[PDB]
Amino acid sequence: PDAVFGDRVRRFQEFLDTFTSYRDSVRSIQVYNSNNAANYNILPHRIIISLDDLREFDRSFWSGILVEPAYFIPPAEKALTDLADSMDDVPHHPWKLSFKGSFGAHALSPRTLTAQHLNKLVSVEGIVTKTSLVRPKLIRSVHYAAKTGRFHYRDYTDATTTLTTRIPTPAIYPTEDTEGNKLTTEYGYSTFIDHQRITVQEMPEMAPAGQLPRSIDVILDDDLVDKTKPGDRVNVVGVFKSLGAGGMNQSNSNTLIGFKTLILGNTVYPLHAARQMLTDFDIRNINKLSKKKDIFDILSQSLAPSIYGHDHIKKAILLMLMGGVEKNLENGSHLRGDINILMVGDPSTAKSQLLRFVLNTASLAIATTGRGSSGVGLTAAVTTDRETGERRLEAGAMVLADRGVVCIDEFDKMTDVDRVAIHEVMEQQTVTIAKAGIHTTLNARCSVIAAANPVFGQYDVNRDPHQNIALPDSLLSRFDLLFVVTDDINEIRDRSISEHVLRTHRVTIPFLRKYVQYAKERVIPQLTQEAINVIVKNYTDLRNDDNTKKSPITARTLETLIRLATAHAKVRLSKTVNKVDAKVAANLLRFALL
Amino acid sequence: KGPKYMAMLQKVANRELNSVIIDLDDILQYQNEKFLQGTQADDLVSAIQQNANHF
DNA sequence: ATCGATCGATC
DNA sequence: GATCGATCGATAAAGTTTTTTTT
Ligand SMILES: Nc1ncnc2c1ncn2[C@@H]1O[C@H](COP(=O)(O)OP(=O)(O)OP(=O)(O)O)[C@@H](O)[C@H]1O
Repeated sequence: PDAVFGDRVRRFQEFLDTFTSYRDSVRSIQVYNSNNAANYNILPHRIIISLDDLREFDRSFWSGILVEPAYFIPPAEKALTDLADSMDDVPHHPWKLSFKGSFGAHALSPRTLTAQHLNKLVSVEGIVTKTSLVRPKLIRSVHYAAKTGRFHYRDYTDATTTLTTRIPTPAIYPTEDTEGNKLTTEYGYSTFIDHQRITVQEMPEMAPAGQLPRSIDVILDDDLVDKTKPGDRVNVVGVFKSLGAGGMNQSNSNTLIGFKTLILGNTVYPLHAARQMLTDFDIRNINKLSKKKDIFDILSQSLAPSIYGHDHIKKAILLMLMGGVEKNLENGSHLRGDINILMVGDPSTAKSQLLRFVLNTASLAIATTGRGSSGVGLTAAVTTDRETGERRLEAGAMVLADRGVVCIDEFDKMTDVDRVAIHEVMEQQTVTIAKAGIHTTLNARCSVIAAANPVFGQYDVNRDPHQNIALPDSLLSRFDLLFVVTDDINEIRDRSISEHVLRTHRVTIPFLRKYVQYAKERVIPQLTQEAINVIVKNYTDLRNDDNTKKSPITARTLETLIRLATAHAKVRLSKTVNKVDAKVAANLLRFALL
Repeated sequence: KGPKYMAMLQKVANRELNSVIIDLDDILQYQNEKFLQGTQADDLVSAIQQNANHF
């Protein structure tokens, strides 16, 4: 390599000013790895070259990285490895790149392919839904002759070097080298690496409807494994690459494609459209916005700026979405620290409107729509052979609902399969099944949001208020709040309605989502010896006034009456259970029961 | 009651149990009482978990 | 990649 | 004509959730 190395050589003296600002960063991350591990009684090798600093004073060295990125990456590795030992070697893994920056119109949505930038750089976004296995793989073993006591050294290349077209080495353990020594190999002195195949869908909103969502796939490496949950808005960028032999294999390969498009990539980025950083300024404003004695009322009407009223409902959603704690019993069954509300209403009264705008501020809570299929909380042994001979229990919809919220529609308009499905997973936090394989108790902290319609028209006043839809009352007993939405005619109400549907054809949301996702990580009081005294007076009267009124209650309803006020103090962001929380919890039930 | 791992070696040759136990406390105390002898003694618990199967 | 069968060359 | 050696060709893979009428 003489002439193919001089521009590689010229880069080695060039970009040392580009990491004038990173030559500290490359060594400072590993001196504490030489100090955490030496004093136990941890980070990968990630070197974020900004594209700006390379673009700012180089053109020919820059232009090749977006035209022919197949001769130019093991240059930048080769300078980088010798600037690690020459920095630090005295205390007694090639430091590959990450390559973040901007790109200038390479946001190819994989519904579209390339015709010109094949084998180039490409930025790709979307959602992943495949999440296949994890499995190690060698790169190099170290043979050893026991007789004469001397080692050997051999590398085995694969489709993981990403750029060079190496002659493959399909050998597993080449034994008996040119000697008479029965060979050994110190596998602890060997080295290994892993693979993970994941397919990415299309974000199904900016793809115009003339096709179903397509998909491609990406092979990544050790640094970013177990990072992507199924259901994350991910952003990845790597090289484009074809492999395999096709079309001109030995015989009879007619009308068979032979170029598997792959991506060998880096820098998997989550996005939000957990990463929400905040300075001292905005964290102090929410302390200043924790100060007033009205913030539970201001946050209620600042949520859905299209619909009038229902402030009992509008407080309930924000009370539910932030959620309450579950103190797990030591050597005992934890109770239902989740909360599960329900709605029902005579039709076209926005009972389904507010169920889907919670999904925009979901904070990684992707819900379904409730289609009559088994798979709501199971797998039913879908394996697809897991690349020829492995069986996996691929999770349907409970790997996503953990510490999140879901919502489903048309409860009464289902078959019998979901009725036994929501039976177990409500009284029990988990599910366990051996469909065709093994029992496995995988856990899930989830909470439903319901919606249903009464069958017999406008009959919610002339008949029994209970037994009203006759879906099994085990679920009615396992839920608490059954709001009956009224739509009676008031001549000032509909007059006010008539203008608010006209002024919608043209204190804020991102501050709201930051508030709850900061208040999910602070303290939990649970304790005031007199706030617990007022609520039992506030229950035993209606425990004697349950059959003399419309609805009978149960003993588990007492666990609601702590749980609502428990999260109501989380709105206050205080380590004390106050007294004022035992007044909102009273009258909210008093509207749900009278 | 001398070399106790050799004492367990006697209770196997007469064929009543086929499991010896070469633990680490009989290696570190073997190195604790080799701390005072100022000679080059390489680390043992390293190599038996740097590459365990050659032991 | 390994094993078996067939063909060719040499003794 | 028979035996031995070398070269070329052939041989190994796996299943069990949606949907129809029907009782
Ligand atoms: N009570 C209401 N106040 C204000 N707007 C309303 C109300 N009810 C309906 N709307 C308007 O109706 C539109 C959509 O209503 P929506 O489709 O959610 O009814 P729905 O809840 O689906 O009824 P159902 O679930 O019975 O079909 C919204 O744009 C909303 O502005």
